Amino acid sequence: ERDCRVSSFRVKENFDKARFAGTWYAMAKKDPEGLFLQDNIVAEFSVDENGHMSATAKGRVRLLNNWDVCADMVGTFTDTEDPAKFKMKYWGVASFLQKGNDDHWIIDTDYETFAVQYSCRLLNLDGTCADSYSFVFARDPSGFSPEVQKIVRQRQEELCLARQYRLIPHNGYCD
Ligand SMILES: CC1=C(/C=C/C(C)=C/C=C/C(C)=C/CO)C(C)(C)CCC1
Repeated sequence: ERDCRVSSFRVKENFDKARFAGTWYAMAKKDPEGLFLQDNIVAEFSVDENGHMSATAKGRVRLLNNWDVCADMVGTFTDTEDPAKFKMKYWGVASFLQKGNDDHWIIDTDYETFAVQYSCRLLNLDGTCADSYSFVFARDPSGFSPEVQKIVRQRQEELCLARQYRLIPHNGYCD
């Protein structure tokens, strides 16, 4: 079989938090259960002088009563024994936005053009993920390069998530 156990998933070696800092445009995503960022998603990663990584994220989202809003989210990352695996505590500027603590894994990135992120929120008893999400980020809010598309596809197929992503519009609803 292709291994879909979360524990077997390869992640970015020698992940470099400082290099990852800056603006990342979410170009594609795979959604988890329940409420989630819908579109117009742009993240801003930062790393302080003590190496603590954090990020803000903007995106459009509809609230359980379908109502629409621009979310301003904030996340702070706790390092683990794996440099590419973090715990991300997050919340919104607005009190009504979802809060939580998610795995945040950098599956792959070249720091200059793309990144593939992943989070499993719930393990199946067989070790596969029961509830995941994943972002494909770009430094440039255009399309990738065929060459980069290939690499992202391979990563997506490592996560057992190939063919489960949707393209994300950007049209300044948030600005
Ligand atoms: C914080 C943040 C992230 C996740 C945001 C999430 C999970 C938003 C969910 C918002 C909801 C459900 C709002 C409605 O109440 C990602 C991974 C983009 C990276 C940058 C920082």
